[PDB]
Amino acid sequence: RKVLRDNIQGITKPAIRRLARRGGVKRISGLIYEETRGVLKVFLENVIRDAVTYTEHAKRKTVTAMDVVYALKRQGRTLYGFGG
Amino acid sequence: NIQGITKPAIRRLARRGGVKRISGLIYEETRGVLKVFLENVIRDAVTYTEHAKRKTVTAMDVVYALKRQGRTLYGF
Amino acid sequence: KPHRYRPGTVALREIRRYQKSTELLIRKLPFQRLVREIAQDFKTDLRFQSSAVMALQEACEAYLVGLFEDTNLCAIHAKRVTIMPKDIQLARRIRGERA
Amino acid sequence: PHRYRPGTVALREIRRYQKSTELLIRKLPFQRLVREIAQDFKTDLRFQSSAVMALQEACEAYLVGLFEDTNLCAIHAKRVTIMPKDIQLARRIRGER
Amino acid sequence: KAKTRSSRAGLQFPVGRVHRLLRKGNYSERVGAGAPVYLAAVLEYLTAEILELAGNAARDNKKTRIIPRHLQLAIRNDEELNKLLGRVTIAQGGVLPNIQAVLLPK
Amino acid sequence: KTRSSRAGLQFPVGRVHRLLRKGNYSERVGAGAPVYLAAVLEYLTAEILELAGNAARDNKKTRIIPRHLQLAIRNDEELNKLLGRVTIAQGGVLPNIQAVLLPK
Amino acid sequence: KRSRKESYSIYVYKVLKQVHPDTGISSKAMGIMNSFVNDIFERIAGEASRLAHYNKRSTITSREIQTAVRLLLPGELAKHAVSEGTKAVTKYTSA
Amino acid sequence: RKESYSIYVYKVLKQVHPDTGISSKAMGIMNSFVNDIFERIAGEASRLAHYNKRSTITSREIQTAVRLLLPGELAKHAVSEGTKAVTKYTS
DNA sequence: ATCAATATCCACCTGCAGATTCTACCAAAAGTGTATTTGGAAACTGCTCCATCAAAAGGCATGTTCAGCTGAATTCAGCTGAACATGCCTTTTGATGGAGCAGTTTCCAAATACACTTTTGGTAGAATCTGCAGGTGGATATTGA
DNA sequence: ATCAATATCCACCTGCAGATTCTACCAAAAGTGTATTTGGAAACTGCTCCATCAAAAGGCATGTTCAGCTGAATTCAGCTGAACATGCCTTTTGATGGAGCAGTTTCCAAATACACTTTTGGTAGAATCTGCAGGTGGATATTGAT
Ligand SMILES: [Mn+2]
Repeated sequence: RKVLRDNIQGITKPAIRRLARRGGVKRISGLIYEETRGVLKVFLENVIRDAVTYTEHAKRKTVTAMDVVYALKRQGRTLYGFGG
Repeated sequence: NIQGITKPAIRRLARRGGVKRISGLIYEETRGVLKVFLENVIRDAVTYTEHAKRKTVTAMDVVYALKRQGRTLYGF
Repeated sequence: KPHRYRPGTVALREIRRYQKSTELLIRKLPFQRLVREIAQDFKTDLRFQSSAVMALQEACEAYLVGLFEDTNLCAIHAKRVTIMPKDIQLARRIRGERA
Repeated sequence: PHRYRPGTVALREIRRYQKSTELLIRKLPFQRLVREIAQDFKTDLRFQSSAVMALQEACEAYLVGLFEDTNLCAIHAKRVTIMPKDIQLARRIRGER
Repeated sequence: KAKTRSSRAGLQFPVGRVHRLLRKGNYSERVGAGAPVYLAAVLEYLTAEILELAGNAARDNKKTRIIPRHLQLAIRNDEELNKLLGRVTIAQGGVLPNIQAVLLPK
Repeated sequence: KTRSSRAGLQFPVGRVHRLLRKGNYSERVGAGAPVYLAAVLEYLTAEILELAGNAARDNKKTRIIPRHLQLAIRNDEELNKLLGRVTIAQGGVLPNIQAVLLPK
Repeated sequence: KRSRKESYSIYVYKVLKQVHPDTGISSKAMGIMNSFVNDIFERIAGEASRLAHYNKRSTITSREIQTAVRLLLPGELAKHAVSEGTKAVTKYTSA
Repeated sequence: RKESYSIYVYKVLKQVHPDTGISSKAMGIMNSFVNDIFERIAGEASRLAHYNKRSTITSREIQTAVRLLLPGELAKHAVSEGTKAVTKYTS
């Protein structure tokens, strides 16, 4: 395929903006964008790590939605609508 | 009774907490939240005792209740 | 005129707008790449179910939207209307994510 | 006469307490408080002497903690005096309210 | 003839399923016969509560079909249901509109 | 001949295995599980005792008290993470004072 | 090679008609519903196991479910819960 | 009756710190720690089993659970000891 | 005090992607006939848990003084929001190949089930022991001059 | 920044009692030997679903301009909350005693568990429907310049 790298910049500024708006924020400092990305990247890592761990226990090469869900549950971030 | 929780005591608690300056309003306020803590912990605690049917609240009842509240406790 | 909207006016308009809709704010394709990149580093040659990537994106967006509200309250609390990393960092500190 | 400037003892207090682990709240008043609260839920209950400790340990531990968070909010607003306003935020952020 | 156990208790939810799921769940070694019904009833009720509040939301919005948004609103507007589902996130739920007091114009 | 000596552990493997059965955690308990868990529980204890020792030794006491334990748990980043939600009785807090509070 | 997985879908729907005959629910919303049911189901049963275990009981009585409900459900919702259950049980035993 | 891990913790304490001793209260704290972890590892382990439609908990299930519950070095060392004790026990 | 300027609102429109129904099998409740437990249900302890009752002594409540902390008001350098212009790339749509779940089967390696025999770990005394607790005597940290 | 005069901590010291740890032994478990069940690893292989790639296209992300107004800096002072010497009473604590009451037994009638056999109630395709998503337009604000 194609090598993947520095895709964390995929999370654009407008989009981070939009997420903040829905959060009710009217004014955003410029440093926010990069900081947000940082937090987002950490969230994903932690949740994907567990997720994939559930996948590794199953021996499946595919991460099902459940994997993600069980993962989120451990993280105390329960999700409704995908696998249970 | 909740007034048993004296102002100097609350001040002490805040110290251990790292506070240097306390508004005079905190106290009643520090008192209020406290009252709530027990209300929630004990309630669940007793429910456990009642299911048990005992007329005495073991140290254990509290532990179980604390865990349910997320505020886990060690040593009892 | 050219007709122009005073600063902050549009922001208020966006806030009302995005709060009403439920669609995902982050662009689907780029997120997916990010998710696949991060996951590739933990385990090589993994495969993701269409539904699995969505799940991840829903939780993320939800987390961030949520973090922003708290952050906003930290900004309002510091007398400022502008959110700042100083706020986000505090908010997570109180949340306990990383004291 | 000699008088300690304001805030000096405070810091002397802070350093002193963090060093000791003894509970700060007076035991009997507390136990009196606990029984009172317990009665609304159930009547003529009895508590293990140890049961009260657990309860007291938890509350002081929680209260001490709440203040740490309270301080950060007070510090964060450019102040050095914790206010009820700060306490509510910390709790609102925590999810308690 | 043949009667469903749920009908005996007059519930819509499947008591047989609830009982069997309790057995296979390893929650306990013995599952009383009253528990499955009791439980099954509790969920049915909670389901009706949630469905009720959503319905209106759908009508409030002039929709005859319940979508997630309505559920989120239902769950977040009611103080108690909110509490019960405080840690949860509904996919596509969006958020209760709310602009801070200070942020408004003047 | 204790199964624990076979695995070379101080903790009771039998206890853990009997505990796993009465726990309702699962239908059947593998033979390797008990030793593994038991084993893992041993190490963790080891880890915290060692650090408390230091705390104790550092404090000048030959006997460990809760404070030593709390000091040990909280100073270590990883142990803190694991027991973040837990609270030790008589643990007190680590001694920390905000920079700004200090005299300028 | 069918692979039939079950859901509370049928049951949620019946209940949807009871509260609002004219209203209907969507796929995405149904899923959410099933999750709610399942989540709550786990909380009560899991929390019920604790009661039983804490009291060295080998069986989960309909009674343990109730006590779990009190702890798990808040306020009026809890009260109604207990009411609907007991009703269901009392009716069941009496038949 | 009334069994505790108190006896076992002491032995472990002695290896690392022969010179040191532990108070009654601290012992209790240690027993609590052991129990929680025990419950925490077993719980998860159970879930791994259920999620995977397994009816039995292998040592592996205990391990995978350990990777989720413990972080970084604590996990690594923790996982090692388990496998090590198991490999030795089976021999 | 006006009013264009622009965005926001609400009802009408209408095929179609996403329900609602409609049906046939069959996985799993329901019905029955026994084979075990289970948790009560009276009796009874040994105890932890209330109750006083009784002195003293920290520890708490107060009224005082004023030091410096929080708020309010004034400013203005420039950070960040609102507009456009540009054209990149995320979306949409659909086609294929095939990696890799998953449903079946097959059956040993492993775990469960008793019947006993042994060894261990919890208790209650019995013989040590670290600290609590004061008690100097001496820099140390504060603060005013 | 010293000088000096308080008040504080702070090691060096040192005495017995509330704990710890060590003993001395007995039911409870754990370890064994046998004998059976059975869970799920290995071995196919049907066949969704996931990865990919090609194409057209407009939804939007980027960069740049400008300048409105927010964040940060200052300055001031009214007044809130620390530091304190004061005077007094509720918390300590310590038995002492009696008893409400956890905690044990020991049967056992009621409730569960099992083992098989019927019997529907669901679930997974199809055949049929129909809210409503995606547009269009006027009416209705809301804004921001004068
Ligand atoms: Mn990479």
